[PDB]
Amino acid sequence: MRILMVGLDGAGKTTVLYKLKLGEVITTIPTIGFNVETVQYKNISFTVWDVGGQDRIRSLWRHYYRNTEGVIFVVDSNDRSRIGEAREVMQRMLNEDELRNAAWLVFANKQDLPEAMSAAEITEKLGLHSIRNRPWFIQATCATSGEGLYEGLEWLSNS
Amino acid sequence: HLEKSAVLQEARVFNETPINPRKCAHILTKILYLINQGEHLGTTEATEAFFAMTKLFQSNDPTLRRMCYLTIKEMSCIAEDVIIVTSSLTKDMTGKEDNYRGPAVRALCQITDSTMLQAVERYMKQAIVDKVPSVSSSALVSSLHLLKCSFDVVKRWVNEAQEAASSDNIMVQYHALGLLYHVRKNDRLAVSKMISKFTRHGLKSPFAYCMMIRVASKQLEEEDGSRDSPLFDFIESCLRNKHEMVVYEAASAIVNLPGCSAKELAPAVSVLQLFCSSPKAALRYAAVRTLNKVAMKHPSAVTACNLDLENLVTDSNRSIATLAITTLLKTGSESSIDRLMKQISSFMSEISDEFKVVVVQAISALCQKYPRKHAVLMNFLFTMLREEGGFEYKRAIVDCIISIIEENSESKETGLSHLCEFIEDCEFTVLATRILHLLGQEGPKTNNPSKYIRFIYNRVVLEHEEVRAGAVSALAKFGAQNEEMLPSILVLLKRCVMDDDNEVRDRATFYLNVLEQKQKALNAGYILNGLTVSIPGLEKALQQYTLEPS
Amino acid sequence: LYTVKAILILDNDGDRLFAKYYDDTYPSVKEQKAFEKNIFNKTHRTDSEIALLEGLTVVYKSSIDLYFYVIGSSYENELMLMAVLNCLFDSLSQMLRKNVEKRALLENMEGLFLAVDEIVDGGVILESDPQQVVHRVAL
Repeated sequence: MRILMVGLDGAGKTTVLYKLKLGEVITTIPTIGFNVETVQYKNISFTVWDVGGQDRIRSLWRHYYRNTEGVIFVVDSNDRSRIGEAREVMQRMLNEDELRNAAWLVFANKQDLPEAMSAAEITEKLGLHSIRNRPWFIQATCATSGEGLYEGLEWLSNS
Repeated sequence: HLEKSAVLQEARVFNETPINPRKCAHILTKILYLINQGEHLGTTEATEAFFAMTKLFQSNDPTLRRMCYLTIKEMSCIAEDVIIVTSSLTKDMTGKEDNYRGPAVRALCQITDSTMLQAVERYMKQAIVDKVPSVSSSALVSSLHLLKCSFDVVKRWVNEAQEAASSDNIMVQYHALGLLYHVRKNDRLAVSKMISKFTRHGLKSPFAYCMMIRVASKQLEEEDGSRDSPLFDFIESCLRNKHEMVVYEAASAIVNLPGCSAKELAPAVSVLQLFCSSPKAALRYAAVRTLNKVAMKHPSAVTACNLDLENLVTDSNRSIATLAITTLLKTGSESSIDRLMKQISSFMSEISDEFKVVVVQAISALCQKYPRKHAVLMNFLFTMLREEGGFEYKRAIVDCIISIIEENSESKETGLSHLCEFIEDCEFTVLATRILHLLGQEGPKTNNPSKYIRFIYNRVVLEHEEVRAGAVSALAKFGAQNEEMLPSILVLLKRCVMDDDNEVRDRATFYLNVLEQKQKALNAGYILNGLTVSIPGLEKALQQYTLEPS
Repeated sequence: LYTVKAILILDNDGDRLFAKYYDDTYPSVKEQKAFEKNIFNKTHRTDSEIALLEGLTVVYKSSIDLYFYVIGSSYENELMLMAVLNCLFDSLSQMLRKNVEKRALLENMEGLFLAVDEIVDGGVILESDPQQVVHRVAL
């Protein structure tokens, strides 16, 4: 299974990936580029493309769209200023023809932080209810603990 | 072999999910083949192929890694959004094995620009110090490329670069010292410190010696602070290692511009250093030479002479014979000229085609360059006119004529006149233009102009426009300078030849009308001797020098 | 830093089976091929370790249907250049698993491309050890 994981910078995309691959919480640098890794979960081998979220790189995601079976969209639940921006990025991503049938999994992340928005709140802000054309799911996660990560891999594998 | 479009296109699958190291590596090989076989990539498909390949860097296979380095460098400039490949190259570069190490630094650094410079530095510092020549040399050449993008990053590497310099391993040293000289330079003195450190040493690295000789060739006496001598204890002034190229480079500079003076075990003022290497095989070519030497090329010239002169005469092989002429030319000088001229006379007999033109030019050219009299030069210039009769050209008419009017003019015209007896219209536009121009300009009283006129009259009929036009205008000037001449001008110009052709007519109508009709204030003014259209330098001799041993 | 101007391995016409240009003076096919034809015409049908063409020492060798080239400076000699040319012949032979002919080169176009890039790098002599090149390259 081919997976594209994106989201704004600092959402926790690489932390998620290497928690999944190494069972370890690594010390990230901003990703100017991608990381690509293969992860085994329950007889599925997920090839995850973690593509950096800062602006220059954001402009490049479209090259990773093609062949994508599922999309992990990571959100920093503690950052309320950038939630609209996330909504804007994700909405036009939903309009992409190469992403047309891909399974849509939102991770509301850093759920560990006291003022993190809830997954329900995030669902309203991102406009997730309005997707009728394909599968979507939202999952509260904490990438450092590992909470919600495998519930994500589970949902994804049931595409 | 291949089609560039199909191969550039099918590469786009990498960009999606398929990575298949075998298939992609093949497709890459094909790209390298399109360039190698000689083809030009199409930009859209190239740009697409480049973004696709970066995915392929995930799979670490030594052949796929290799394909990827050559292909990204070739496709780098005819591609967009190339920046993504830097990370992948660093990942590869730190991976231990020469296949990755050396080839990656080179591919990475080529794509790398001043922003990216910072990233490659840790990996670069690790790769430069290597006494494993691939990694270190690739990293050293890589640093040279990077001096452009950003100087400062490269400069920090001077310590790692120096560290490589201390190897006696040929590559690691050649690259290390060569690169260092370029890098650390902020003033002469800091580079000079780098050179003195290696300088006292008897290397077994010929390439390092050579690259360094060049830095060294000028007198440096500030190497590592200061020192009391231009000294180079590495062959430049020394002859610690014998090997005919290094020996030649060193010997020609040192002799009359000491990098150090002569030592019993290392001649460096005396002519010797070249000469002991001089009898040899194909190898001889460096050895046999000269250039400069104490106090002249001539005492030097005698040693080597047996070698240069026998090959030059015997070998009608182009490859040997050329080395033999260059070597003769090198052992040459003012003195040598007697000898050089007989040999060059002889040489055309071995290779005679262009080489013929060159020897008849050379014997004249050498006489002008090295004085055996200016007259003899003209006499050689006659022999050139005789032998070739057509590989003289237009530039020759101007150069021969200008040169000639220094002394030769009355003779030259006369010689020319005789020379014109040759061949009526195969002699070319140029000879006719030379006898015509000279007979016009001198206005012979040395011989009767009537032979000259009769000779030129026939040539014009069947030869090109430019000479026939030349002939009318010359005649007009010839009229203005000498009154006597006017009757011949009239028989010639009424003819369908010297006037009334095409270009010849237009010029003639003007030139004629000014002589015939008009005051000749203009005609008089116009002839100041009846000189050429331009006065250049003496073009032939340099031309001839390179042209002969080609 | 510069010794080698270019490396060419040419069929017995001077046409490009291969050339890889360690000069920036030939990138376009027309001119890369012209160069190749130029060097092959002088040097060929007189085998020695010396040729002088274009004011540059050209060192060359031959095989059954190829002539192999290093072009370098003429302030040097054949022997310095020859060390590159010997590496070029040798390394291709050991790499391809067959001596340099048009057939070996064509047989493995990839081994040939990679092997030559290790020998010369932008006109500097990167490598000159045949053994080193061959291990360094993977077919």
